[PDB]
Amino acid sequence: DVQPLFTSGQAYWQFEIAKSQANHLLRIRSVLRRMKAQAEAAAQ
Amino acid sequence: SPSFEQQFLNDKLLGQNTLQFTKVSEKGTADALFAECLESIRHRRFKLDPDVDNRSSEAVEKLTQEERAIAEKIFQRVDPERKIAPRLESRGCYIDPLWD
Amino acid sequence: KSIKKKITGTDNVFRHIMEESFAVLPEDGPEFEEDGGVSAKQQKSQILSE
Amino acid sequence: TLGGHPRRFKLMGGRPEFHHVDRNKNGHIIEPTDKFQVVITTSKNNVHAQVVNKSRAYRTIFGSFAGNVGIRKQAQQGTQCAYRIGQNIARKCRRLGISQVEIKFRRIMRVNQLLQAFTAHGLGVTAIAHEPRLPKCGQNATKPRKRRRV
Amino acid sequence: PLQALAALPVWQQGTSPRSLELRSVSVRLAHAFMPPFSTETEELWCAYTRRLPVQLSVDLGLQIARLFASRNVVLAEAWKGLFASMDPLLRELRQREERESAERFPDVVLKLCEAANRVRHEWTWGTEELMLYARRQLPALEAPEAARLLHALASSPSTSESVVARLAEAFVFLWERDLSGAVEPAAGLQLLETLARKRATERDFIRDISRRMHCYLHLGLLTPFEKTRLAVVYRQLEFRHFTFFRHLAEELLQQNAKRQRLLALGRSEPSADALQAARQHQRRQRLSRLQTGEWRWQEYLRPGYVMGLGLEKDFSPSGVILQEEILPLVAELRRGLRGSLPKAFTLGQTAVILDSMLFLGFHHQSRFFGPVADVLLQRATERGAVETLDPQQCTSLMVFFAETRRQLSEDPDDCIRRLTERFVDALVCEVASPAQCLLFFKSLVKWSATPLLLAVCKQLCKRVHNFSMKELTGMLRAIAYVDFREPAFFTVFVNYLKERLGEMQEEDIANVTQAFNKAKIEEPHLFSLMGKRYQHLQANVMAVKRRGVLVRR
RNA sequence: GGAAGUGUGUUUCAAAGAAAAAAAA
Repeated sequence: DVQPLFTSGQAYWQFEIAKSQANHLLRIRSVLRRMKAQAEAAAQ
Repeated sequence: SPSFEQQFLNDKLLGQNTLQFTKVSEKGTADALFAECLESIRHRRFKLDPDVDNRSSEAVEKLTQEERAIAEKIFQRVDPERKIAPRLESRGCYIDPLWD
Repeated sequence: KSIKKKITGTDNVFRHIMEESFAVLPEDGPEFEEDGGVSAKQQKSQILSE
Repeated sequence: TLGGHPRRFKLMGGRPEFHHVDRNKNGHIIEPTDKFQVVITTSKNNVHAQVVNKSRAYRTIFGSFAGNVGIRKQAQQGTQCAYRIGQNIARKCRRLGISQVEIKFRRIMRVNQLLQAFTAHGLGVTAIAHEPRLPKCGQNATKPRKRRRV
Repeated sequence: PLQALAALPVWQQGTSPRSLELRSVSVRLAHAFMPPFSTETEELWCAYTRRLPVQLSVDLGLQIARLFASRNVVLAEAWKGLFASMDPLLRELRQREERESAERFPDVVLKLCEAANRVRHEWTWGTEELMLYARRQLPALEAPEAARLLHALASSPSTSESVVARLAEAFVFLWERDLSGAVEPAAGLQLLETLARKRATERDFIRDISRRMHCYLHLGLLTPFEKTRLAVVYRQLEFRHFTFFRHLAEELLQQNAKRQRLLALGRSEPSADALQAARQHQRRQRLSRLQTGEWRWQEYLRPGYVMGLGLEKDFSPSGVILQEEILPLVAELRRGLRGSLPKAFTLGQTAVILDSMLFLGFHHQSRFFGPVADVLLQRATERGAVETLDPQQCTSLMVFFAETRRQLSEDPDDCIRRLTERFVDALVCEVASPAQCLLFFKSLVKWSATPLLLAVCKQLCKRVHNFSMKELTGMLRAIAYVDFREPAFFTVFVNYLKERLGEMQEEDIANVTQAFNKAKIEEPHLFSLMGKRYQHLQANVMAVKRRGVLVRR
């Protein structure tokens, strides 16, 4: 919830890029685990 | 167990840029042993990970177009001879390694 | 290219240099380094281990 | 009011189209692999258009002008004359077998009419070049003509 | 003749297993006895195929297709009837497999398409079905099955290059590591061939496969067949590898040097061409025991035969060490470098290799081509060698002579004439493809710049739908520049060209105008239409005098 | 040297041209 403070705008640029990449990876991982759960339920 | 680089980073766009996050250590060193232990423990905890940890939020416009123009002008003034770019390789200069 | 507008009789010194280079670096070898230049080496020196 | 050059019409030797044009060693005016350029020289009183085969060392094939299209005296200054010359060039190009041409000119005045006639009559244009050949030495290296009306 | 076809058990109408077995035995004996399809044997094949709407089995259809592929049965009616009678069986198998999931159909269709490609006949329906199967199930197939399907699709002449390239890109993305780590020479060569045949851009994968093949060659576990195939595929890819071709040239030179060393002395070894001829004679004897140039044509059309490389079975690994001197030509070594930052070739194979070198341009920017060209000239001018050659090998030799016009020390006019006669025999007997034929004719015209021709002209007249405007116009120019002056033979094609106005490029119109200006033939409508086509094609290019071409397209 | 092409280091034309308009084929 609380994010750091930097001395240059380069740092915020890269921080935002990293945030976006992490969120996309989170969406992919959540979808993969949902598919995992669906497959497990179908198998059982 | 193919890694992310083994799986997806062989594509053109995906394979173009590939940052390094950890130092590479040759097999047979304390750093390598600790990295192996961390990887094993992290994989096991990924197995025993909950759902809340993979929550993601919808993507939205980070900046308005006018704000993007202002940011571009300020970055250009900061580096008037070079072109503005996210130099993620030079990242360590701007963001401390501990807060990457 | 036209024979009356091109340059002929010149040495292919660059091709000779490439052919001799093949000796030190095999032609069937990597084209770049693990760290690709000044920026990559800066990243290597500025990334911590575990 | 024949709509053509009176003297060429009168002296036409049996009227074989392109009878007086020198031909290649193969007996053809145009090779199937030749490109064509229309050079237009415009002025207040007349427009001279020359179609040239680029492959044959930029050799003139045929040309047209106000007299050739049948326009005399003051009528040569209007846009109708320029459009008529353009139409004549396009029609003769179609007859010969020329479809695509490259346009070249020095003065841009009275060239829009020729271009419009080409487009209307189907003479496609692949490129346009304005070659004014402006002085690169001075303005009075050779004293130009006196200004009219003192 | 005609006794075998009269006596074979062909007269039995029914769906009985006895009928099927008798048909299978009849086709087995047909394979054993019947000669290759050619000018000499036409009526025999026509009647046999017409007699063979009809009820067939999977095995019987596969045998029929294989027999047609082996014997070069290019008659359209035969394939039309075969596919008409095969459609029911394939549809039934498709429905059976669909219902089971909700032999094998893909395997059978792929084999039929392979036979059609071998005979150069196009099966649009089968190719489209294979394309749909590839687009639908590519991830399902394992690496070898996917490689085989991609190779077949690429070999097909109508498959879209963009789609094939996209499928190849997906295949590479899926299986780049396993193949690049451990792939046998045959699989790697097939991968390279399928990439080249459709111009797929896979630079890194191509380089890695080339590195592994070069490691094989350095270790000496590669046959002359495989080396020639590598040279051909690199020529197709425009892969201008320097050390590899230098290594091949050095191998040829050292082979010739040892040949001369032992020929000077009392004891010498038999020639590679002699061994090949002996093996061909042995195979002819084997065929006769089991039962003009039929005995050679069957050998060339055997299933394991490749046009420019002979029969794959004769050639074996060159040897662990072949070059005494350090060779001009591994993953661990690549990693180390990145971290550290510091048994004999044939005459036709040599001709093909030097043709590849000429295409890549080594003859100009190289120092190891002149001696090998002299060696090839010496080995080719000899009598007898030219007679036993493939159409593609003859084309390679003709290209070699035409390109090294001046470099030739002697004038092998007799050798060129004998090669031309051999190739013309192949062309009239239908073993020569139009691609191999236009190159040969153009090469001969180039060499000459600075009956047999009637047979060539008649073959061209009868086979007009086999090739594209490229080949048609290029041969029309080549014949005229050889000297034909046949108003009929030239005015025949005027209407054909008018009809196929659209498919003519700048090269095509150039060839046509050259031909019809050398032949002294007038066709105002032809010339006018061709001129309009040329104008339209060049409308998307602008250039200025003394400044070259500025903008293209 | 002009104009082009790509199995090439290839081909073609070539040391001034131009002598109604509008059409048919």
